[PDB]
Amino acid sequence: AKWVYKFEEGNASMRNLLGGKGCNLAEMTILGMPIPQGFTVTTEACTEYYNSGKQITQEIQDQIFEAITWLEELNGKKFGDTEDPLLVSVRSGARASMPGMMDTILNLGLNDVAVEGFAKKTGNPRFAYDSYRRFIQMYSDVVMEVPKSHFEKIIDAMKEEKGVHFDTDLTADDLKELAEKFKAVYKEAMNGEEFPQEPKDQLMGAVKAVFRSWDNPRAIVYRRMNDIPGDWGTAVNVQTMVFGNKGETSGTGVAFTRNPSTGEKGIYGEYLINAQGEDVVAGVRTPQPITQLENDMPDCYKQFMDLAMKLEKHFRDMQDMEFTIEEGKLYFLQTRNGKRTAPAALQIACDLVDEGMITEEEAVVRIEAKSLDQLLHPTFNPAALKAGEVIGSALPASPGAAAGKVYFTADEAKAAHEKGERVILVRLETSPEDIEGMHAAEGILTVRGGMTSHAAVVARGMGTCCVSGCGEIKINEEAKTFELGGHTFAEGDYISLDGSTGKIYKGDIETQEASVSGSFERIMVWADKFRTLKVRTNADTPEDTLNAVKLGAEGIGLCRTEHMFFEADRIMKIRKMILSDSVEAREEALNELIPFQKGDFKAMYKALEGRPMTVRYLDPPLHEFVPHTEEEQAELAKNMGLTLAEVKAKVDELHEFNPMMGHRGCRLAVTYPEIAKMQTRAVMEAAIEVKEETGIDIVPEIMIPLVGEKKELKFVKDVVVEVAEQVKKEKGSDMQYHIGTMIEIPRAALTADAIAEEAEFFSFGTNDLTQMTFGFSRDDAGKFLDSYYKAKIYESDPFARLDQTGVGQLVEMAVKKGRQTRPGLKCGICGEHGGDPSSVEFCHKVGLNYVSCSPFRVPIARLAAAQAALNN
Amino acid sequence: AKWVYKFEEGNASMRNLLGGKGCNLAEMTILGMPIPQGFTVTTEACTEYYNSGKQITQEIQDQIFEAITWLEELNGKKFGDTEDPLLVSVRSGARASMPGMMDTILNLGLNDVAVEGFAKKTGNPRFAYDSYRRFIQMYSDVVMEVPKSHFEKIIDAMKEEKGVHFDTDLTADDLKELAEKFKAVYKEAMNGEEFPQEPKDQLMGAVKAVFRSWDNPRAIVYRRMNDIPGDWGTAVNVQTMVFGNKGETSGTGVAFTRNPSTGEKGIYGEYLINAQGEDVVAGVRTPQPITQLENDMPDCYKQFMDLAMKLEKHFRDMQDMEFTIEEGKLYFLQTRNGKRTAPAALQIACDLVDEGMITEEEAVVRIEAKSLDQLLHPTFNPAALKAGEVIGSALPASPGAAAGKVYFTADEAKAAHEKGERVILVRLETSPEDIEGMHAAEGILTVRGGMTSHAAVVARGMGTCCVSGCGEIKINEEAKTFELGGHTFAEGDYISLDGSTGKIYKGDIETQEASVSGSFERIMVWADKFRTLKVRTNADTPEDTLNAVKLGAEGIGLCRTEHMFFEADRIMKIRKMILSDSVEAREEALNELIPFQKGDFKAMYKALEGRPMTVRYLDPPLHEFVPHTEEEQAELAKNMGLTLAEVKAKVDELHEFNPMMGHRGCRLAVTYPEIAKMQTRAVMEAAIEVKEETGIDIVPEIMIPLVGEKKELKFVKDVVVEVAEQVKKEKGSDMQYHIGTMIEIPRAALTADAIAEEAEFFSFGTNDLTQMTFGFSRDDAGKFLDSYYKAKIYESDPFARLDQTGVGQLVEMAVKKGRQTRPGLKCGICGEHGGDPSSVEFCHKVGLNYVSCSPFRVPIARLAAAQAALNN
Ligand SMILES: O=C(O)C(=O)CP(=O)(O)O
Ligand SMILES: O=C(O)C(=O)CP(=O)(O)O
Ligand SMILES: [Mg+2]
Ligand SMILES: [Mg+2]
Repeated sequence: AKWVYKFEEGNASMRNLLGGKGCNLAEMTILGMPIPQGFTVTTEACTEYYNSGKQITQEIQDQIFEAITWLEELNGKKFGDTEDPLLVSVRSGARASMPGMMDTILNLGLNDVAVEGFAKKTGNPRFAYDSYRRFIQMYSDVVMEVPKSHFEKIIDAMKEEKGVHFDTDLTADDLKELAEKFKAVYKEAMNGEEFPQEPKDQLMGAVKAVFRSWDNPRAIVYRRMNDIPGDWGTAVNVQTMVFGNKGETSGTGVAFTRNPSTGEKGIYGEYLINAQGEDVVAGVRTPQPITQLENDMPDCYKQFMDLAMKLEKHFRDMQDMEFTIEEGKLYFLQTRNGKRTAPAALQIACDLVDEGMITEEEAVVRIEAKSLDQLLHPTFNPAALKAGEVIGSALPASPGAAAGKVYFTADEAKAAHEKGERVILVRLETSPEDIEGMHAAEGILTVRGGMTSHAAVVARGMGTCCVSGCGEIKINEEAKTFELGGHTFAEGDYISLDGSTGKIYKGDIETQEASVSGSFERIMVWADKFRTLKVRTNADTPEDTLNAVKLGAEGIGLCRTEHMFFEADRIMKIRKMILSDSVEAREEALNELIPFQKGDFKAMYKALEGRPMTVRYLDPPLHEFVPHTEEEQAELAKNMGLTLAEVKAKVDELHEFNPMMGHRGCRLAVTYPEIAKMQTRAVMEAAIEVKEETGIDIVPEIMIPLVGEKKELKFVKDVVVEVAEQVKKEKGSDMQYHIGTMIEIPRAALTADAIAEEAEFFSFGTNDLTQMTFGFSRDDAGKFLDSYYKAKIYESDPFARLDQTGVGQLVEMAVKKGRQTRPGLKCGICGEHGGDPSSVEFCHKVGLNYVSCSPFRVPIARLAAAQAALNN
Repeated sequence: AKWVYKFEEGNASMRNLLGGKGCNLAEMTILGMPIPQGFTVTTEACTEYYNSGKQITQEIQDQIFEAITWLEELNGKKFGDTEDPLLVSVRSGARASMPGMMDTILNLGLNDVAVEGFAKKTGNPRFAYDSYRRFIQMYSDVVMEVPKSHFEKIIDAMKEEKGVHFDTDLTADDLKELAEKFKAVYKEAMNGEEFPQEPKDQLMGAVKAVFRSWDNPRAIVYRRMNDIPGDWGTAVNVQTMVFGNKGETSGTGVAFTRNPSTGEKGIYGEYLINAQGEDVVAGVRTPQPITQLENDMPDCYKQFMDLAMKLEKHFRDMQDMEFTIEEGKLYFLQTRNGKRTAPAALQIACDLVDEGMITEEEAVVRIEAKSLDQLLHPTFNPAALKAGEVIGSALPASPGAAAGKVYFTADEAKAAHEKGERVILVRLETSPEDIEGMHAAEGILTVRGGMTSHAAVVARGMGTCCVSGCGEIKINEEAKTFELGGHTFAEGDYISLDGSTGKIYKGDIETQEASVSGSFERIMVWADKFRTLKVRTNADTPEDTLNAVKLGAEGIGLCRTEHMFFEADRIMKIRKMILSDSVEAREEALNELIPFQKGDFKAMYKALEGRPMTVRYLDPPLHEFVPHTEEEQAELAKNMGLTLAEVKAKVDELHEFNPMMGHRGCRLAVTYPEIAKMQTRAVMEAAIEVKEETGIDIVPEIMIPLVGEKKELKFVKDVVVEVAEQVKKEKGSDMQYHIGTMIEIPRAALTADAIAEEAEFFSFGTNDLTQMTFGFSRDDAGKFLDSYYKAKIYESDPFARLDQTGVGQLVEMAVKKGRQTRPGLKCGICGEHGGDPSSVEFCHKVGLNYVSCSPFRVPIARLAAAQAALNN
């Protein structure tokens, strides 16, 4: 029992039960705002709908109808009544906001007779039939899936016959006619079934459609891109209708109390006089900037601006609002903390702080850590842009430099992107169904629609460039081409877009590295202030190190050493070592590498200036270094005075069934200690030296990969220590160094307390750990991961987001057991997860000392790290 | 009386009397630091030296010698005594720090006999003669002006004979010999006079040389580039010597408690074992990074690091220090708040704030507003730099992208720059004498010398790129060429330098617009927080407006309108107007301009979004718009069906003796009201429109230039109001607008109360005001301004720095009288002065409402504005 709540019965706290929209309608109601009345069917009733074989239980329906009685009475109007009908809107909303992915049905309750009593009661038939044909369309769209196309097609016919230019120029007779044409569609696509004439059937149809939709392939895919758990469900909000299409003193709009693309304080958005939401979003009649409404209706604007600032001070954050003016009276229909780009969240959280509205803690905790990846998106190269051939212009909906090949359907764009092409989605407008392809594109270019069109809002969300409403464009879906300014563009052709200026360019404009907004540096100073995790970087070179330190990296959590062996002037040393038959010949071969590698390391220690650096010993099997090309093998043979066949028999001998789990890492160091001794001499000779040259202290961190047994790490640790002590004696050095291990083999975590007896520190290599915990290679996982996503078996990609429940158990355990034998054991993480907020939060919570990610992701972890401290 | 103070007798407060160095030695002494003892001859004794015909008065000498007795006793050694001599250093220092411009003489007191007693008393003759030959050189340099060259030449001979590689490898016999060769120089350049053998003559000679030097052409020029008043004088510090050349456990160094180029926290600098200051600065023996000393002498380093952090916490700012270790004992010789680049001052003031050391007020007030011009210096274009042909590398002393033509003497570089060439000064090392040319160069490239060499420190000061110590270079002063890496560079050849990486490039590398450091945005938020002046920008286009708003411009204080008449598609309209003979023909001609100008203004109001914008009416005389080329006149005649002679007679008729003070501005609007009516119709039609399109309110600000009489402004104001009211009626607009005036004719300030009866706001055009107050055109002022600088008649350029005493009187008065007739009179400033800190402080103090400067200077005024509030 208790599946439905009146707006008055809830608040912003009951969000999990009401959903964002529901809890926000309740909250605004509580504040006494001109919020039309209604009720919310809870997220729990959604789960219940799912636990009852995808059917509305008897009790929920009783309660829906029961609340509808409550509305009828409040209003003095019978729901869908043939005489003076009560009409309602039905709007779906889950705990997490999903702008552009949810559903809205306006004017529900209308039928062949309720519309006449409606036209009679309002004395405005054009208005009654306008609403009824709007409901027929939205209901067919939302409840079934008749493509808006079939309706727009019908309305376009009628306007392009009655010799009309806008929807606004249609007769009540035309609308009356259109409504019959629209109903013919829903029927002419429903096994002959006719449009539901009963208001209750309409309401239950809309309700089950919302729940049903929660499991649409598009909602699934979307929730994973946004880390929304599927079991959250969605609530359904039912509200008494207010109409912005009753006439000239009526309208509807969508506003942001601050710019969601820049963060700049002030009202932002659009509206339309005489219209319903759909129209604004669709932009057929070009939306007016919200500021112009003060021109049209100063009075409602004054009231709206006050209510908007009251909503921002109250939620203590920028608000995304929706309102409708009905014959001169203002109503608010929604408000939610507005989605925004990274630049925007920083700028805003900083103004909110400076005005006394929120604390620095509230500001840091508020920002979506993941979005900071946007801050480093390459921006355009001024010279290049300047010489760029502007071919058109429009609304800069979402910021960013996009340059890519054009496609005309999300699927074609998503696919092209898979094949490694930068893409540009060009559409009349986008819809929920285009989501994945929108996620695959560099940028989005739309023909119609403004700042609050689907593409605009979904892109601000993704942090993806979008120029929308470029009415100059003429799309040719049939031929996959479009005409703008100077030419006709065919699929594949490059074009660039500047979502900051709204400018469109012919060709592929050059871009360079983004800089960094103050307020970025400010949030970072606030982030560093509360975070306890240190943040290190995965950097293999001097240049990546600087950029990384330049972003707050406090050192290096993973310096791979493979390139020091793979590079052109190196490869032959290891090949010669591989093809030798003597431990002495293996040594001489290896030793030739010392000058080159000691050089790489010096250069890293120079760039580091005392910061630490965890150096990873050789990770791949030997087979990776030998030539695979019969020709390349030929030449290896010629260089080492061997027969091609002899080389071939060596390459064949090094071959493995599963390279991922073969003779490599520590196991390779065990059979061939020479390799580690050599890497150790290169590391220590470089440190000592750079240290005698700068006076800046260094404490090398040597890390052994692919370890699963204490004694296994000890065999290698002993080799390295002997060489490090030797190099120290040759150079009269007191330098300290620490030899630790990677924890990336499940056994290593399970026996970490034993491993900790030898390892002076642990680094969690979570790509491997996850591969071995889950039992699969990332590279082969593609042929099924997707079926897993589609089927809901996984809601997150394990390679990108740390699997807390499983792999997370091994990381917690490793740290705990490791510290039982070595209390001050320092623990870091350097697999891909180290830069993922939730992953960085789990690490903070289980005690890691630091996380480590690629240069450009450092700000994300710094911010993630601070939130983890604050939130825990 | 009281011309000399012991270190113990003063403190950091007595700076004006002691000078920076003097007051700092006193302060460190007060803190009980290992500061060798001494006394300071005050800045007042310098003035006294000047008021006595440039002679040391009898009383000052008595007091100098008197203090020297105090030292002798403290030390138990007689000043210059033949047996156990007391030796002292003499160091000049004024109230304002002038790094690289002051004087230092070490080992003063040595003579032919005191050096033997010195060698005897220390049992180290090599050490005694080393010091004596150092004193001979420095004294000849400093007191006379024998070029270091004549000595380095002599020492190079001797080393390149005794087959030696360093100064350190010279025998006491060699030094004994060298000292005689050095003395021969001072004599062989002094009318046969021999080197002063009397310690007292040496001390008085050094003292008078310091005062004398305060009036050196190079000190003058330097003080103006740095706004140091000449009457401040300089003090002379006399200190008991500590020697870092006594041996292997002796040394000398210069450190910064934080990086003065980046601001990065931590010790920065260099030193040399067995040497005296000179050596470090000169970098013959490449200076060691200060961090390496912990390797050589951990004990003195530990003590030095503690003392350094005690000096920073105490002065509560980054410290520039100088120390000497004498046979294992550490002494500090100087400390001063360190000079630094803009990036560095921000970063630092921000860390100091975050550590609790200084308040945000103390941080803002501390930064040198003028230096922010550095923050917008174009930086290199990554692609360009990447493809750049690195030809050499060295120490990145001072940050910045420099690209220019190379020169080998400051004078050649300064001159070349006058002719508009970007320049690159390449020198073995720089000296005080190269200052102006260093000020003319894009960058500085030196052969020897490190982070604390002359070029390095003076450039950090100027905010100019410098790569120093590139020992690979081979300069050919004689042929004006240098060999580096791949080639031989000849005068004029382009080369670029990256003072951030120390890299040197062949050719002219492309640069783009700088970005902006957080901590910049942070100081700005702190600056805006305390500043009361608003800051507007001098911007004539959409693009300059954005950049300007992008930097904190709160609108526009001057939108010139000339280009709207000069541009290619405009010029003929005004030419036709000029050549018409009818007020009706003048109108029709003018009116053709309205669509083009209304267009420029719309675009400005679009970019402005409600910010204000003071629009300046047509400023130049008519003669400026007519063709001056007989050919161009020919074509004007052909276009207007006139004879070339007729056009010529019009151009001749519009000619003026002095265009600066002719028929223009308001006077032109009086005779030809048409012009202002037209500009008014373009302004108001654009505002109303952009306002009907955005709903964003606009309140046009129309400003009349070159006004000196109430009734004169009223004649024009009446014309504009009639047209503005008319345009408002044609468009049904309630738009408000304000008509004000420029105050740039002295009469206008003198009668400002009358002017204020008509003008709704005043803008101070200080280029004009200053021209008319001083009675000269800036363009012709060059043939004497310099003689004025050189002669001290002016210490500041009046066109760049507001003349407070004179022109400032007219600005104060204008505001005061203006507000007697119109209390809320809004006052701004838009001449060049609006972006000069001191100029912006005077404005704040006399009540302006806002200052207005070019886009890129806005941060300077924002910061200047905040300091003005805080400091007043
Ligand atoms: O995650 C791991 O197991 C790592 O070794 C780090 P990498 O895979 O990026 O080298
Ligand atoms: O300073 C003045 O007098 C001005 O009119 C501003 P400008 O000279 O830069 O136009
Ligand atoms: Mg691994
Ligand atoms: Mg002027």
